[PDB]
Amino acid sequence: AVTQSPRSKVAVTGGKVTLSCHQTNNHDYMYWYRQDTGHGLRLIHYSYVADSTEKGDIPDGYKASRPSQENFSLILELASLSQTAVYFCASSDAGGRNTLYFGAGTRLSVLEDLRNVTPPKVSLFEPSKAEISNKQKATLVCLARGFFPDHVELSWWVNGKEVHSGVCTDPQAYKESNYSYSLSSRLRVSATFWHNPRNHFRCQVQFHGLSEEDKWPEGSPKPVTQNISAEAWGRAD
Amino acid sequence: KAPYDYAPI
Amino acid sequence: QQVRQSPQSLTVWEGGTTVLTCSYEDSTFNYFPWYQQFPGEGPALLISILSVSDKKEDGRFTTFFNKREKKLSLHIIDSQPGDSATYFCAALYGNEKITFGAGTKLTIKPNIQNPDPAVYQLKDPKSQDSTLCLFTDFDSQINVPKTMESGTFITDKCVLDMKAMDSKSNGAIAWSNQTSFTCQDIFK
Amino acid sequence: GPHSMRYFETAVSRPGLEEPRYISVGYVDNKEFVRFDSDAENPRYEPRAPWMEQEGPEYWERETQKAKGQEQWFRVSLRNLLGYYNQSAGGSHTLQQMSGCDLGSDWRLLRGYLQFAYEGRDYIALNEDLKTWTAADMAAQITRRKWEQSGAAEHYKAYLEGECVEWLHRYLKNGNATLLRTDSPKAHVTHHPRSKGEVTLRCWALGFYPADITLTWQLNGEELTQDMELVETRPAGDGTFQKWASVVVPLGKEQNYTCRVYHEGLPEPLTLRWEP
Amino acid sequence: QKTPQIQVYSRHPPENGKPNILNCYVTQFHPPHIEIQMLKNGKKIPKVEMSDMSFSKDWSFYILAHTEFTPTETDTYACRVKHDSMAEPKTVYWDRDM
Repeated sequence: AVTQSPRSKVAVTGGKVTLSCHQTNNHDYMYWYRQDTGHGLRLIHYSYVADSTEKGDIPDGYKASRPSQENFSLILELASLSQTAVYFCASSDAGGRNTLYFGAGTRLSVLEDLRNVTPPKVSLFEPSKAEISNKQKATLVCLARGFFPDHVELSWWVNGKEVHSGVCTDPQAYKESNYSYSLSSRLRVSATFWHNPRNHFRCQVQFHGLSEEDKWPEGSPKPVTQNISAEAWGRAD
Repeated sequence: KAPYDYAPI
Repeated sequence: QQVRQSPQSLTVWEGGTTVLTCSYEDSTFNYFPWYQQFPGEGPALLISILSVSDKKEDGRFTTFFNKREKKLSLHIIDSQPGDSATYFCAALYGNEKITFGAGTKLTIKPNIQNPDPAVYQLKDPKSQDSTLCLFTDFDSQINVPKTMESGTFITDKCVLDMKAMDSKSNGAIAWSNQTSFTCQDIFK
Repeated sequence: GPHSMRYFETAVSRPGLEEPRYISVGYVDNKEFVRFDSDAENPRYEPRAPWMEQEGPEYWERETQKAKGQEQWFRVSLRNLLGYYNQSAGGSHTLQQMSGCDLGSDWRLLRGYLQFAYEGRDYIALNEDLKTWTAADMAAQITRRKWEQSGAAEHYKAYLEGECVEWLHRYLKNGNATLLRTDSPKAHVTHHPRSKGEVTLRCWALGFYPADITLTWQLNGEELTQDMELVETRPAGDGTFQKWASVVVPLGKEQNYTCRVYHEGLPEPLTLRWEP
Repeated sequence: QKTPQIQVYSRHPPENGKPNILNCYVTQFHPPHIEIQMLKNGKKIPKVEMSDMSFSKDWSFYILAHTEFTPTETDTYACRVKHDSMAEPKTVYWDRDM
């Protein structure tokens, strides 16, 4: 396995950032790659042995550290706006033709001012009576608004269990203003399923903001990473 | 040209 | 850059056959792995082929290698929704480090058989008067309008599939901050 | 007749702070033509025969990058081997590889080779089918399964049937007037009393190239099979070789014995005798 | 593990008084770590050139040591080899008839 930590990171410009990778594959080679708006795997740094590293194609702005066989870290000493991107770690047995095994990615957003970090308001809009009557189906719509940056994952939970069937979530957040994004999703079930009051529906938005290592002053709520949900029960009323 | 080994021993 | 991969994004109809192509500059490159990347995940090796072969077949995926054109391709037959991902061709010689192309993001969107377009207004019960508009069950060839008004927002077509039975449908959502906004006009 | 290419590779771990030394030597028809040595000031592949001067800088640069990759492969492999055999960490250990191809006059692959030894003992080898492996001991069984699982044989088969064959072809064409060169042996017989009424006749061949040669002693038209000492062919140090063969004979009969010398460079096998 | 085989001999036919090259060819050894000295009357010769090391198809290593020398009638020359295969070093003296 190749596991990266953290999953998402928000950092201030000129702040230090460390992205961590742990691999359980007993592999000697490790790599850090950069991906931009979903395109490219550009090698930043790699390492074939437990205490040294080598430059990749785009090493500028990044250092790398290999403290152990299992561990390879990427270091941004003075984070810049240009380093906002998704970062992937990988391992391989011996380099060359050996298969690269990747982690799941770490999204980094670098901002001038962390007071702009804001969690979403999450709203659940209930099905139209006209849809139910005319199509015997019930579409619920979840709207997440007013969040920044765009580090959100939206999921649907029916009767306590996540569902994927009958769901479509926007692949990309809609930017409404400089510091405010919105995202929508819909879940469609049968009219009869919606009409059953035993059925519980929940939209969950995982927001990635600040971590508990970020300091926050005394007054206002800290915009931390958190799950925010809206819910509704089925009804025959 | 020289060989190149794949999976390590 | 040694590995050229276009286009940036491609859509093909469910059940059709996707052809993804790449070209390379270094004629000595002799190993050609393709990696597949699903949204929210890392890339994973999909299929690979050596210079000595013309093709490698695995299930519905086939890689072709064309030494003289310096072209690779990946064919997916019976293209289905679960195949929509970013596909990276790659290339190297010998034991040299892998070079990745920029990746092509593939959309497999279904062929909606009998479209019954309708627009609905939905309410948020935890609000005074917050509503939004749902445009649903419309044709796959339709062009969902983008917003002409500041304060109002319209989403891209989003395809769902109620696998419970065989019910797939196109949908789009619109919401607004305008005082007199109705769903009647917003989607026409 | 046949032609061959081989690469002979050695990595040797050292107990101190130094990484293992890795040396690779290439051979075409048993003649060294390239060498890489990690101990050099600027480690890189270097030409070791004149005709290799034909290759451009990309050839040397990319072969050098390949060696650097191999060097790491051997490091990883050596550490794995320590674990497989539960060996202690303060020692020295040797991993070697031989790879290459034999060709026909028609340029068909006759046989491919890819094999390894650890501590001077056979470890694992790709069979003549270029698809299956023969593992020599328990540790090699681990390697065998890893390589069966990852399909390593297909990659080696591709190299041995393609690149090995194609590059050997190119090297032979480039080294044509250079590979054909020969130096004939110059021979003579010396006479060494050692007597219980006996003498050693020693037949010498000197200054010859290539190293392949056959020396025979005979008496009255019969080859002498037994009681005949034959030293391993040895380099003079100037690119030529030397050899001798001796027989012990009765004092008074020395003139009855003749030595024959067979070598490529000769127009005809040499025949000679002790000439007092 | 394999014991080194050793040959000591001159490049050119030896004519005592005439400068020449003395060779020490060591073969058939494993492991490759080996220590080789050339001697004149039991004393280490300082200018000794070692060829690159190579190995044979049986995995065993071989190497050629040499030095310039002018043989005389009474001066003895030898090659002294230390290797893990052997309890003690082996010394092989130059014989001009071999």
